[PDB]
Amino acid sequence: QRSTSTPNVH
Amino acid sequence: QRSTSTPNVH
Amino acid sequence: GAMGSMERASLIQKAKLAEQAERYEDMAAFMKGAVEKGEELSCEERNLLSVAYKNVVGGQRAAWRVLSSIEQKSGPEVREYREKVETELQGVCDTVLGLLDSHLIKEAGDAESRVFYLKMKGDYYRYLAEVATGDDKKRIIDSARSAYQEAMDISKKEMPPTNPIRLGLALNFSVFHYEIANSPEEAISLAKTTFDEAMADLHTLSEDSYKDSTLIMQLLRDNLTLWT
Amino acid sequence: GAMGSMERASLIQKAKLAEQAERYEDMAAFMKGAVEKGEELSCEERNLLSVAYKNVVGGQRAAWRVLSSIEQKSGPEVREYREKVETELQGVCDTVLGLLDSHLIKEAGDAESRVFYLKMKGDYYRYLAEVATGDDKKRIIDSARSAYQEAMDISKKEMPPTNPIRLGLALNFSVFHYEIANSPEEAISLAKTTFDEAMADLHTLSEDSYKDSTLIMQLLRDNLTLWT
Ligand SMILES: *CC(=O)NCC1CCN(S(=O)(=O)c2ccc(C(F)(F)F)c(F)c2)CC1
Ligand SMILES: *CC(=O)NCC1CCN(S(=O)(=O)c2ccc(C(F)(F)F)c(F)c2)CC1
Ligand SMILES: [Cl-]
Ligand SMILES: [Cl-]
Ligand SMILES: [Cl-]
Ligand SMILES: [Cl-]
Ligand SMILES: [Mg+2]
Ligand SMILES: [Mg+2]
Ligand SMILES: [Mg+2]
Ligand SMILES: [Mg+2]
Ligand SMILES: [Mg+2]
Ligand SMILES: [Mg+2]
Repeated sequence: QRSTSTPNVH
Repeated sequence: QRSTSTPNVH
Repeated sequence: GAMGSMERASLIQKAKLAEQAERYEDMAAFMKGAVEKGEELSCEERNLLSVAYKNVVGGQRAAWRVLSSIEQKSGPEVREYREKVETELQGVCDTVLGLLDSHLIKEAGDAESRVFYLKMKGDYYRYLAEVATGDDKKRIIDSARSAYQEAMDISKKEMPPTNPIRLGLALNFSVFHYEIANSPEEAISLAKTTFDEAMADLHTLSEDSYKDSTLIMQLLRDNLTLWT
Repeated sequence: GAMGSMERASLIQKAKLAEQAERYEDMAAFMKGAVEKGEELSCEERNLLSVAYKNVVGGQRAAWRVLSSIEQKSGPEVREYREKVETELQGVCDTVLGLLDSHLIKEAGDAESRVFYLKMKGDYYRYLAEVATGDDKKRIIDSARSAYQEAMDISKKEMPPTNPIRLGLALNFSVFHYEIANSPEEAISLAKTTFDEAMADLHTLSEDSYKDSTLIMQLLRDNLTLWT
């Protein structure tokens, strides 16, 4: 699994 | 609901 | 064109990479290049071409319907932006129709192939009819009906009733009847006889395509339930 | 530019239509036009800009990783097509970084705004570092680290520890540490102190953004579980 970054949501 | 047409799958 | 210097096999191979990468504009550009080499397409290549342009035009249609609904529910900004998306969608449809007429639809070849290209002509005129209005409109509706009907005639003569091109064509022609031509009865009548004839000759399902066939049969049944 | 004749308010309004239509290239073009009018962006407008370019560059990154994996697991076609996608991704990152440097990052204004633009600079240098190799690479990694670190300093001075720009910045800086800089310890140390300090000062959650804050806190916790 890649690390999770800030998602592109409101 | 709109009518369903041929889907874009394999 | 931009693809003119690349070998046909490399264009096909890159279309498959683009499909895997979900770059469907690229995939459609690659398959346009491959068509323009002037050789006929195999079934696999036809599937690449179909998937690519349908993905591109499907996102345009979805965007158009979103803007069109905002426009109806109401400054010039929404109309202007809807018109921009509309113009791009018509450009993609004109490109597909140009390829079909310049290169793909020929007098001979696979009846399988002839039916598929005529169906694809009907589909992309139908996508133009979704956004058309004036003298453009009835002209466009008639080219769609004509191409579908010619495809119907060949398919009923040359293909079993479970064949997936025959089924998908009949499903799409019936959507044309219901959504474009305002013929609810024809749409119900075509979808019913298509489903019933597929079931009556269920034994003709092909080992390499039966899952496509049964999927279309279910979609015919879904439209009949929605339409009744 | 293509947007130069359109009023700023119409550009903002069309960016919102494009978001609703999921036309994220269009939305990014509209927000580039709006930035180039030379006025600062509000929080809502900054969100439009962020969402648009992240959507465009995210699909490019996903395509690049698909092609890059096919390339590694193995004709010139895969490398050629991967290089084409790479070039397009770098073009989008250069565009974002140009806007930030030409227009958005200024000495004054909202500390909120300054931190967000510096974080965005760090992100898009990090996206370049994902595909870089040579003299380009360590140069790019250092510009990313520098921008993040400057954003960190301001955020710790000027924003509470639950603020979502502060949190999202710290989350992204820790991804930089883990995935780009090969510093697993720093990534774990930053993510831990960020989560713990957010929880210790949980009372600072804002009424209009607490769902963003708690979402980032959970993502920090997810990375810590994956990294331990
Ligand atoms: C041999 C050959 O021509 N193959 C390629 C074409 C087959 C027919 N289709 S289609 O009629 O557009 C179509 C598409 C999808 C489906 C399915 F499986 F239901 F999703 C279908 F049945 C028929 C184009 C490619
Ligand atoms: C006031 C203001 O500047 N608003 C716009 C920006 C806020 C910060 N973000 S972000 O740091 O990229 C970000 C994005 C998504 C999320 C969330 F909610 F978790 F999904 C977040 F917390 C922070 C850009 C817009
Ligand atoms: Cl427009
Ligand atoms: Cl006949
Ligand atoms: Cl290429
Ligand atoms: Cl300091
Ligand atoms: Mg060739
Ligand atoms: Mg009114
Ligand atoms: Mg128009
Ligand atoms: Mg203006
Ligand atoms: Mg080998
Ligand atoms: Mg390169």
